[PDB]
Amino acid sequence: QSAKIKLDAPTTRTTCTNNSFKQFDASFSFNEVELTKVETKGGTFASVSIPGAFPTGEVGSPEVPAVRKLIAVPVGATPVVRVKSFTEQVYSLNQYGSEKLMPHQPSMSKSDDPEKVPFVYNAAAYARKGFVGQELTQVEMLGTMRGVRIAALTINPVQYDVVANQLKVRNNIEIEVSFQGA
Amino acid sequence: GSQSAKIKLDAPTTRTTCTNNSFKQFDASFSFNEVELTKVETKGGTFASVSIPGAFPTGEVGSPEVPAVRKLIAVPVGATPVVRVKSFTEQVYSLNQYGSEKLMPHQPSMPEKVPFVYNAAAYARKGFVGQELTQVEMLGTMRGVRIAALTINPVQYDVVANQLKVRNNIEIEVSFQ
Repeated sequence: QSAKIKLDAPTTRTTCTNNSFKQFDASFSFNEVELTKVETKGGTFASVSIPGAFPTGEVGSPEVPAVRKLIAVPVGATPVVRVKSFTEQVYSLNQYGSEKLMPHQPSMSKSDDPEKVPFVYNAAAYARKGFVGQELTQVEMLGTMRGVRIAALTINPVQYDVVANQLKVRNNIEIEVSFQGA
Repeated sequence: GSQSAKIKLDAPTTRTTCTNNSFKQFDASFSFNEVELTKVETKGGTFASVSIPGAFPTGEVGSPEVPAVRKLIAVPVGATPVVRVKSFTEQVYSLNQYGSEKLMPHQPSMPEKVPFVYNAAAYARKGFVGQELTQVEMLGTMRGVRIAALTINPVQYDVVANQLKVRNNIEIEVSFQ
């Protein structure tokens, strides 16, 4: 079972338009978020995701979905993202259930019994008022693999107000990626 | 001879789209508005060089260079990416009207470290020569992320006829495991 919450875009689509050799435009749109109820050692929580996204957040704090795009970086270039535009809307989650977003759990240690792993829940973070989230865009050089320099372009469309149980979703995100060199 | 000849392709813009339906599957589309043809002076004579915006040169070393597009994708744990071609458009473009020079041969790497490589047998091959339209290669893992390279090969070349066969508006489905 899952609740589908419709967002202000007709489709979940990512586009890249190559406008020159050292520049491209990209656009990210999301038609919905999927909210699933998850049973845990700390209670029932909600888990919100977007198609092709991965969960992010500090260990013990509410998990939110982010999208990652991998790009090839030319030799001697630095990728620089410029945000052109986006839309933004708030979505109240209490109407679907009073459960808060699930807390982000630590990575699993291979030799551990999953049943005996202590559940991490930062009560102080769950009592903090106002919207919490990452910068909309991030660029990180990951390294070189088989002669290809790879960067990770991360898009963080979701902010969350745990006390109000509200999502703030940025959508129709238009960016320009420039490969700065000299 | 820096300014390229712009050959109009059968798509209004150079654009890549990814329509993410599920966590196990996404659709992608690749389109190209034009090919750029430049004349290049080399150790082995003057040759033509064809490119597409956002593409990189490919081909066997010593054989005609053709542009390909590479998309890097994150692969879920335990999954194998599998590509299915849904559709594409195709058109042939005669290059002799721009010049009789053939496409330049693909060089190994790159001042004088790398000698000039020219496979005369590759330049006598009749008919269209090129790679499969799509290829998937696991590159490895970097900072907890499994990375695959999805290569799209829109160009085939008939060196004797000096003609390009360009596949465009390429629609694919990528499924994980």
